Amino acid sequence: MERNKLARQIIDTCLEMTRLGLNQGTAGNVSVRYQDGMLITPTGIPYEKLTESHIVFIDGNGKHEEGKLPSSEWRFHMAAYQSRPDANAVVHNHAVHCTAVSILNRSIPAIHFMIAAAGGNSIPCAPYATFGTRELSEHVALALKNRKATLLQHHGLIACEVNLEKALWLAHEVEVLAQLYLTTLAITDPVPVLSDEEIAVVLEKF
Amino acid sequence: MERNKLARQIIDTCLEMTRLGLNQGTAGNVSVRYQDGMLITPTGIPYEKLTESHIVFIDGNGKHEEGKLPSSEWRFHMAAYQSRPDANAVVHNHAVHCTAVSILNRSIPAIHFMIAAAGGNSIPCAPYATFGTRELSEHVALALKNRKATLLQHHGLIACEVNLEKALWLAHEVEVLAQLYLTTLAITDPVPVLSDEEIAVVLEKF
Amino acid sequence: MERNKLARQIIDTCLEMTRLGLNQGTAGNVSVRYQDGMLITPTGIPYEKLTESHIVFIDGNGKHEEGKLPSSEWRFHMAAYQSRPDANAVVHNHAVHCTAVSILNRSIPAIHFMIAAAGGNSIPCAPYATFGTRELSEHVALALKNRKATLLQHHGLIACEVNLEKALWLAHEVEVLAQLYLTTLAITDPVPVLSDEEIAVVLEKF
Amino acid sequence: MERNKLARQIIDTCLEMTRLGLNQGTAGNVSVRYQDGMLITPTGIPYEKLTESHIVFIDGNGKHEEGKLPSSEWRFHMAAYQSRPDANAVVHNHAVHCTAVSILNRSIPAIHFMIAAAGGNSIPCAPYATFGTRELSEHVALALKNRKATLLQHHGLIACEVNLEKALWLAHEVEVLAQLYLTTLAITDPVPVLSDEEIAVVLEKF
Ligand SMILES: [Zn+2]
Ligand SMILES: [Zn+2]
Ligand SMILES: [Zn+2]
Ligand SMILES: [Zn+2]
Repeated sequence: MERNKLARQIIDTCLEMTRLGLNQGTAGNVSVRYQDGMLITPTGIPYEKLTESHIVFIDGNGKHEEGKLPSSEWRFHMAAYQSRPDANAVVHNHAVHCTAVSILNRSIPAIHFMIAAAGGNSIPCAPYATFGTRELSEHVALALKNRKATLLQHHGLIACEVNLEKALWLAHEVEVLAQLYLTTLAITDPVPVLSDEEIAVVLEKF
Repeated sequence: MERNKLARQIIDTCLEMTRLGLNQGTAGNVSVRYQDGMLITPTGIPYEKLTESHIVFIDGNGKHEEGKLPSSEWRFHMAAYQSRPDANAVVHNHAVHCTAVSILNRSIPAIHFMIAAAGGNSIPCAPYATFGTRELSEHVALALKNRKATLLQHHGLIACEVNLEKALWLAHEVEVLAQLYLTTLAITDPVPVLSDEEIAVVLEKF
Repeated sequence: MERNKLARQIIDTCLEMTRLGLNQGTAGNVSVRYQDGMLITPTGIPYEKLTESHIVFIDGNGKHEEGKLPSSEWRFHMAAYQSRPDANAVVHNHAVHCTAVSILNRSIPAIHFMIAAAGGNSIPCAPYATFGTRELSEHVALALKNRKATLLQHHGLIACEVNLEKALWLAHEVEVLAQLYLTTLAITDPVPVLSDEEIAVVLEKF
Repeated sequence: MERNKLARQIIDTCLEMTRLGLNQGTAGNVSVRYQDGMLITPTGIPYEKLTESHIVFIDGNGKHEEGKLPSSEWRFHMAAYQSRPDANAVVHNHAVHCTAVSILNRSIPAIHFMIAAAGGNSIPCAPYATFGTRELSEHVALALKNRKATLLQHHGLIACEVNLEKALWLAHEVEVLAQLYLTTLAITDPVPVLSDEEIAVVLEKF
């Protein structure tokens, strides 16, 4: 539970996201809850040139470490932590299927029972606002009130969970649900869904 | 034909499924026929942290080993074994193309002659029922009466065969047929099929 | 130009086809022109368990080596060699995009100038006939009269060239053209094409 | 800033392009600004057989080194350098999504805010002209006047930037935008876009 271990895990999560096809280029950012704020990836540096010392600490007031530049999207990581006290890790990426659904501005409905992993019968899509702004942060905090993941219109995905391993797992599951949704929407609209009654049973079972 | 070899093979099949793109996250479960019951993967543990000792024995009465938690979908593995005496291995996964077809609730018709690998002129789609229930098990046992693989509505795929190698091979072939089906359904509906007469010739040749 | 080198190359081509995503399971078969007949992969054996001694010699009369079982599709390899004297290697696979186009029973028209690599302004699609039959062989020999590659209705692809390296390269290029065709056909039908006059210029330049 | 280092980087960029799924077969060509002309990949040689000595120097007059054959598409690399003085590296490939959009002859509109990486609110599509001709070069020089990347009708993509690392990164980002565009166009046409006012804010922020 010390900084160098948590930074190591952040880096490993970045690399694994790229392995899984969820992150291309420099698009993702990952953070963990730490002391009074968080540890987050820096802006600009390619994932594969990332060393432990590159990880940035931002306190609870938004002041970041001396000599480092945090991800340009750090504000919605801090909004996630303040909106969901149980969240200890946040994964953000621009995964292609999730992002295509965000362009249509649709929520993902209950086309598969694994949608319950995010907390309910849907994956919401928060309205567009310029990256890095307060307005974006507010939409995100509202979307995560009762869901562990949300799409961001014309942008990508945010997933949060109790640790990095589970946050990555959820993010990967939402990209699969997005891919299922787009593949079936091309054939039929609307796509068959499971009823609220059936999702209620699955949620209890989880 | 001893437990440690069979457990080793189960684990290798899990890893290979992930290699092939058939399994994401923690979704699949694999089993083999053993003594009076079966050996199956455990619930929860990520595939890459799986060791031989993690594999769970469930007898013919449904009693599982002390100190282990079997896959939460073990009941339809036991239903497969009871419905098909010739089956010695069962692979279950949530492969994306198969699962998208299961959302449409369609059987895969004979769009390619390799559909005969599963025993007939189609890959059926068994109706939805909550995972882990007796109701689900019954649909699966009925769908496998005359087929070696079946889709499961809003869920995924089950394939069974004489050994793990062949069961994985079949599962991969059904995911390819599913992908062929979705790709052509987006262009034309209905999709051209081979006649029953032609499938009858291919079945004899196999 | 001895047997063990050519067998080594066949095996390497099988492995590389799988690397490229052109071959799944046990579907492909590869051959090279040799002495009075050909060297071809065997039936059944998985690509990764293939050793030099597994490669099968079939003479010009169709008699195969003692103790080995040649690919079950060897007849259309022999038809390719007899129809195209310049062909020294044949690659056959069930690549997913090519096969989806073969299900629609469409030729691939000149949607990109690389279609000229196969010899003209199209990739034909030969009519369906049961695998391994004389009827299939005849369609293939007719389709390859003026083209180096052909789709096979409800089945897959055959590509031939002066050596294995070029035959694999062509097969991969046709799978890309197939993918381009399906992706654009989902959006608009018919798909824009280059005129015959423009393909004529590209053919001269190659 | 010597030739052997720059050639090494060109080769590494070729290999990485193939790693990323942007380049299949022998289709791409990469160059860097050097002395009075450029260093470019040769024609024909497969990427994996490329050694430092294979890289070709072409001066500012179009004269290439003795004993080497430059890429057959070198003219539009030289046109890019003359049209954009700030460009120091050029990546060209036939990436499948970009190329499918080029077949439709559509520009990619602002469906995601990362479109601003190429300089504006769109990725243009330059009209078709035979590869290697002066006519093609002219369309490319006009398309790159106010954009760092362009699609080429019925052909592929060109991206330019201050160094190879950034040029590859841009090329990969445009392939993602192309994939986003095709995936959403199959569902709805036209696809929702961000307004010019919103792209103007994102451009300032970058
Ligand atoms: Zn973002
Ligand atoms: Zn399941
Ligand atoms: Zn075949
Ligand atoms: Zn080109």
